[PDB]
Amino acid sequence: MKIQTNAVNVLQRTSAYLKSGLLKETPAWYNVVASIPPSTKFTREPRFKNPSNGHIIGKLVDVTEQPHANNKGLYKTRPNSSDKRVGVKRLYRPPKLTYVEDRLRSLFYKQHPWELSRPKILVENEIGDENYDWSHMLQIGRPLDGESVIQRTMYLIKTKQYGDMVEAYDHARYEFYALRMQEETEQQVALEEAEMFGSLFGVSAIEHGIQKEQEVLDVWEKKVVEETELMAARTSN
Amino acid sequence: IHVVPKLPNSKALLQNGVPNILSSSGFKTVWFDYQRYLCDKLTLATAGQSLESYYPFHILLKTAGNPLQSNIFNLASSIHNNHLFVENILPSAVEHGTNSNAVVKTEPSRLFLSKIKDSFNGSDWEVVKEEMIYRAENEVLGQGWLFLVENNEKKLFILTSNNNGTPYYFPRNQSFDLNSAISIDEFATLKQMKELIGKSTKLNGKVQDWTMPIICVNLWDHAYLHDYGVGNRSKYVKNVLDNLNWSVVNNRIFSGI
Amino acid sequence: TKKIDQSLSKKLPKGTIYDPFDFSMGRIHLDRKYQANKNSNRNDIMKSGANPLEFYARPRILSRYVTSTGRIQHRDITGLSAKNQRRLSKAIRRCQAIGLM
Amino acid sequence: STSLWRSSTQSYIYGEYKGIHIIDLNQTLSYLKRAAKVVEGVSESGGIILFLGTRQGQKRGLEEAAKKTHGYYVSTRWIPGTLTNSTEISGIWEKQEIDSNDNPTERALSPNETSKQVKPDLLVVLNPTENRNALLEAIKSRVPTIAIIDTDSEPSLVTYPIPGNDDSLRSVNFLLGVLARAGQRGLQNRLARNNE
Amino acid sequence: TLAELLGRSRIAQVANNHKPLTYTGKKFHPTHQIIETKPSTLYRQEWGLKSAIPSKIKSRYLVYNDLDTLERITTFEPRGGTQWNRLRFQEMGVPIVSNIGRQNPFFKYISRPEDESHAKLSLFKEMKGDTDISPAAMKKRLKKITALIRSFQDEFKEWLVENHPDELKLNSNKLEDYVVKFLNKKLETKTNKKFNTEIIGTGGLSYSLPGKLKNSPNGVIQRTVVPGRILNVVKENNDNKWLAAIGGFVADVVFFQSPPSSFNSMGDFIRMKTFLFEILEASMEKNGSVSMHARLLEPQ
Amino acid sequence: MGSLSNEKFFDISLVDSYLNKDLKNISNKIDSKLN
Amino acid sequence: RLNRIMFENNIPGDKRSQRFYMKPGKVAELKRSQRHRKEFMMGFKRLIEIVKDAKRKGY
Amino acid sequence: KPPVYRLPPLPRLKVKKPIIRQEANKCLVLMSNLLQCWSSYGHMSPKCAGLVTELKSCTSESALGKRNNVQKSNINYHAARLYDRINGKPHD
RNA sequence: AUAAUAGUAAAGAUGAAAUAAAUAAUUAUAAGACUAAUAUAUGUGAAAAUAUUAAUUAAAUAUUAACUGACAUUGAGGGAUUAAAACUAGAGUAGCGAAACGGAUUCGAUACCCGUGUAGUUCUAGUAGUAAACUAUGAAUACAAUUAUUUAUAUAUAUAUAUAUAAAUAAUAAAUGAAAAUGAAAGUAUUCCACCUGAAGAGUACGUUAGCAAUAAUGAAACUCAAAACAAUAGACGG
Ligand SMILES: [K+]
Ligand SMILES: [K+]
Ligand SMILES: [K+]
Ligand SMILES: [K+]
Ligand SMILES: [K+]
Ligand SMILES: [K+]
Ligand SMILES: [Mg+2]
Ligand SMILES: [Mg+2]
Ligand SMILES: [Mg+2]
Ligand SMILES: [Mg+2]
Ligand SMILES: [Mg+2]
Ligand SMILES: [Mg+2]
Ligand SMILES: [Mg+2]
Ligand SMILES: [Mg+2]
Ligand SMILES: [Mg+2]
Ligand SMILES: [Mg+2]
Ligand SMILES: [Mg+2]
Ligand SMILES: [Mg+2]
Ligand SMILES: [Mg+2]
Ligand SMILES: [Mg+2]
Ligand SMILES: [Mg+2]
Ligand SMILES: [Mg+2]
Ligand SMILES: [Mg+2]
Repeated sequence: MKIQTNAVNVLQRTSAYLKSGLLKETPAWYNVVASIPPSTKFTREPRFKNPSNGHIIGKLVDVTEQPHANNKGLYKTRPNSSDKRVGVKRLYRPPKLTYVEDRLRSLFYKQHPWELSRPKILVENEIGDENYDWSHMLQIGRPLDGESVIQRTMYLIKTKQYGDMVEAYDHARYEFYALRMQEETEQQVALEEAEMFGSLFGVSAIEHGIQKEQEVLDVWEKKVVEETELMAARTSN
Repeated sequence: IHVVPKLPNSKALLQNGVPNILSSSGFKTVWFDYQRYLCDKLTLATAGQSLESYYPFHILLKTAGNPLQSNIFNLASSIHNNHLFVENILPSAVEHGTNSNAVVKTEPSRLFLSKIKDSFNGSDWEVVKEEMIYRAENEVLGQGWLFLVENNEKKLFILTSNNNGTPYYFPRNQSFDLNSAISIDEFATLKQMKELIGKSTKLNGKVQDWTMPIICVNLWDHAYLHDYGVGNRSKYVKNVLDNLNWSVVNNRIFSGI
Repeated sequence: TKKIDQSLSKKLPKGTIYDPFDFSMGRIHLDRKYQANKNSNRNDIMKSGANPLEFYARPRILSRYVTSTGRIQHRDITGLSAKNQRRLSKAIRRCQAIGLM
Repeated sequence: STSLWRSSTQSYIYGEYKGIHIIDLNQTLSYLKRAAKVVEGVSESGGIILFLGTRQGQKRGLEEAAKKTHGYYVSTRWIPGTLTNSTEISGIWEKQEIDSNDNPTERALSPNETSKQVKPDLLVVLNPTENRNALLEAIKSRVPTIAIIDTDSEPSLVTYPIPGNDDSLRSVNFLLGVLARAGQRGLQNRLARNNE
Repeated sequence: TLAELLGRSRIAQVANNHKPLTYTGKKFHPTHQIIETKPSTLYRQEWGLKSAIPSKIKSRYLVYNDLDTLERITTFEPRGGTQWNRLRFQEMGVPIVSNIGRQNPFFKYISRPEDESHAKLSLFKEMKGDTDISPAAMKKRLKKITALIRSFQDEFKEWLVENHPDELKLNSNKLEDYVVKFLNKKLETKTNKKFNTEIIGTGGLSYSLPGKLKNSPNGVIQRTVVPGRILNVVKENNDNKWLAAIGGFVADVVFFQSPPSSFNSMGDFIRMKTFLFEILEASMEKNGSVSMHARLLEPQ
Repeated sequence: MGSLSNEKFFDISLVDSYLNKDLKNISNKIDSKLN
Repeated sequence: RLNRIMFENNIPGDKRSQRFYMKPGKVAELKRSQRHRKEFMMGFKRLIEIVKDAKRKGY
Repeated sequence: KPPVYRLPPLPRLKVKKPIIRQEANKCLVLMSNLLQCWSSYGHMSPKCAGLVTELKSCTSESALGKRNNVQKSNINYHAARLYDRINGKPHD
């Protein structure tokens, strides 16, 4: 769509109405808009760096910067075809944001498929309040989940305790297993201890599933019977 | 995040404890330490889940019927119960920190003493206190809670819980210790309760209970050991029931105005 | 009657997880709708990377991409890439001319 | 989605992530502050502020925003012609005279004064992509407008754009609330200068 | 900066997934991350995604692939039912055990080269574990590797004549052994598939350690009884065991001696009735499935 | 292995070492070491 | 079953199309139009499936 | 890889004759069975007694029973409502 | 088409009809032409064209390395190639099929439909250089906002996707336009060539050139008129 002109110039078109006398009274917005000018450039802006990984955009490596031979054993003495194509479009295309943590996150849930079954809440509370010390995995305010492992792994690589990402990741994974085992026992024991003191529960999870399966299996029984009788009539033909 | 509530006159509580019941060290254990311990564990259990936005009392009701959330229920029940106990044993609910008030003479109200006579066959408050001390010593072998509760029929009665047993929801009162032996009468009560829970049509298998606590006494080791010692929990319960804050206990009885 | 048509009952494999919905008729219909020969790739030589033109003297393999009368199947049915469809058709036509297909 | 990109918003984009464009919040904050000052100015000047949003769930935010700024809102449907054909649509409805404290003067209005077009001094649009009619009428009527501009929305159609997600009720209600409180402060400053 | 915050945002925490939301094959484990919204946010169609979820959705759990699409909709399915399968497994209190008696994957054990005696079995698994690899990208594992291995020729042309010269002058049966070890020794420093994507142990289904007994008011529980359903009225063809549906898992049920007479009577409607089962053991296979073995406890 | 390979179907390494006095200057080297 | 083979090998259609001669240009036009209609129907069905999916989710 | 086919801009998205599932009449299936029962066991055979009794009740008041399954498809209402949103058309 | 075989009395055709030991079936032999699916003319080719198989010869792609050092673009005249029909010779001739002769239809039927079917359609060697030979859009270069879908090359790995750069196609922004629409041109610019200047007369007459010929190229004027044409709009009508 064409860059519109009349929406940002209401003050100037109004000013012509007032100066000529076509409009007798100044509108209430008139003074407010005059003191706060609208932005009216609507230009495309170049970008020279990917904010996620700091990669520089718009830099050409000259042959003088590649004095040594390549992986093929050949020296570079002249620009190649790619070097001779204008790359202005890359300056204007929104950069693809990438993060190393994304690679680890995919790995964690590939190794632990059932961690996906633990519901995650995407609704944020207040990102600015998060005061986390990733020297330890547990944190007050956030659940223990795959993200706890990833942030712990990054802290280890950031503090240079471990050099390889794999080693830091493995170290964090074991800390995660220990915390997961202590919680699986606290829940089992809590249920056992309550039943031993006379706690009663209406429906268990296993019972809930049986009831839901019965509701479905009852409708399925009717339809099967109905469709096993239309077939008999239709086939009789 | 669940945080420990601020208590009125906290500077006095951290210096002279609760007069006639707990010392400064004893009160730091029961409230400043244990309440922090509970709230932190509750935050770790509930952070990242829908339960984080609910107050502990609402959490226990929501989780009362879920067997595998008992850990969350225990923490929520303990937190709510502990602040019910710390609230009625507190010198003054109003913050006389700048008023330096040292005259808080609270006595049972007329509505409370009228319901006591009606529900206890004319027994006096002093006699009922003796029954409460006896019930705690013979029904709670270990940790637990002592409550004076009111039901939907306007009758005050005494309920004791083992460990973290809620007074609000009878299926989770935990009033019978099944580790030891039970009489046929106790088994009948448990069997009758199970039948009531099975009559509910809700998919969550939950029943309606309108019981509400009036007095709460913490029978956990975090409240008495340091000041009374093993075996002296009956001297602790006697002091608590004799130095209750009746401005809070009277307000817990529904009047209807 | 103690019998149901196989088309009206779902047999849950062993080791798999299920939901209550898996016992409904919707699951039966949903499985029919989304029933595609996706396992062919692993059993489809021509979707593996081999050159179909190397099979011009192996009528048995080529006979898997023609109808009962010998009509070459359209790419919409074979699911091959343009190049493999082009090469496969040449292989079949060459095989027919040699006297093998 | 990057597939729905309107390249005229290129300057507002921070990058693309997970198949969607990320709006630059540094610019959103500067635009939001500028837009907020405009709402406050118009409110402090006694102008009519109309809040337009027709996506499901927006009514609650729209009604409270109008209430705390002494403004107006439309949550159901923008009648095409409300501003350009105001006499055939809005002439029948009742007007009133008010003092500097926004209290009804109670003076009966002559039929001449009750038929005159009452044009908004500022139009706020939560979902401009579905309110092209309202935006074009505001342009024709020289009414300054504020709107949330998503990556697929045309920035030049509004005087003061606010780059931001227009699909989430949380994002919309967060931005609407800020503008509504800005108006409230302007209203309170106008009522305060009258007292003293 | 905004980029740093975005990387740590809750949406970034969800790993990219384009697996079909409507899958009709065999399901062995969860494929999508369950998203949950609170009741208050559900009332306002807020899920923390890009756009509001339609008000028709009353469930508080969903799974999605794309935040937005060219169709101007979110790709999601309003279901969160794999969590109930995990919680029902927890209620059955059957720890997952290794049928091969392997070390527990969740403990940092001090392992030794007992299984490393198959260096030629797994060093070549990198090039031979190419079941589903492209015909030319897999062929790029032949020239790319050959150059890398061919760059160590000088190192192995000196080490072998300095550590085992006799073999070079007698037989190559031992030389081949020194070659397999050489590359591995020079590859352990390298990073070839340094990250292993294989499922680790249970995959998160259960973190329960075997050994603990279940105390109950009626004494210690010795046999776990769980309601279930028989799916087929005729044993699995070619197998001596029927199939049961217990707690969201399909198990192999072994009968004491005979099959109850309700089978023949019910016929193909046998799944309409609930039986009591005993869960003997639970194992984990490499595909990520759970091998649950049960026993049809019949009233006696 | 290259020149010092046991494969019946060897590569040009073996023929290169022969004409470069390597397979001979190593055979003597190994034999001298054995001495 | 035999009739199904005839229709899956287009035997009846081919026989009818061989009764009269058609100019090569006309043959090409008919082949182009038929392909377009086949492809158009596939695009139509793809859009209907999206509609049904969108309706199911409340859009 | 499965070839997606994208339509050009269209004046409408409509199914010419929306298919509907028309449940079979209960009285007609009863008549089709009784007629078959007479074909095998013979006309008036005692084996078809129940069929005759059921047929009489089904048709007693209306020869086609209480037909109350009439249905119309809503695909065209939704197709026209959602087409502009989901067609993937470029911006103006 | 012919022959054999048993087996018969109709067959064939059409809107319905009628004209000219069979038809059908199973074998055997001969001939000419054509090339089902795949298939999208996708692709390829300067265009015309090009889709049963193999071979021989020729040409054709991308990237990288090195090399030449403006050697380029366009192109009057000129040259080459150029569907179908046609023509000149020598073969071939199944099927199809101008014409011709018949049968029908019809008020009539020098037609549409049917029969018999000559040239032609086929091959070899030539002539000729015309088509709605069309994308009704000459070629080249620089440049401008998006999406989708394929294809190719390259890169990466936690190995099958992901990330890049081109090409093609589809839908578009801007721009352009009488509008329909065009969309990387029918946009922004540059360079070269061809061509046009109201309708009708007329691509005609005459002359010339070329051809075996049919013809092809080149190509007017007089008289007459105030017309003539395109896109789009609302109607009316439609066997
Ligand atoms: K072509
Ligand atoms: K020069
Ligand atoms: K030249
Ligand atoms: K020329
Ligand atoms: K002929
Ligand atoms: K030209
Ligand atoms: Mg939006
Ligand atoms: Mg014959
Ligand atoms: Mg063909
Ligand atoms: Mg083409
Ligand atoms: Mg030229
Ligand atoms: Mg042709
Ligand atoms: Mg001739
Ligand atoms: Mg005639
Ligand atoms: Mg005649
Ligand atoms: Mg004829
Ligand atoms: Mg020629
Ligand atoms: Mg001519
Ligand atoms: Mg011409
Ligand atoms: Mg042509
Ligand atoms: Mg050229
Ligand atoms: Mg001429
Ligand atoms: Mg026209």
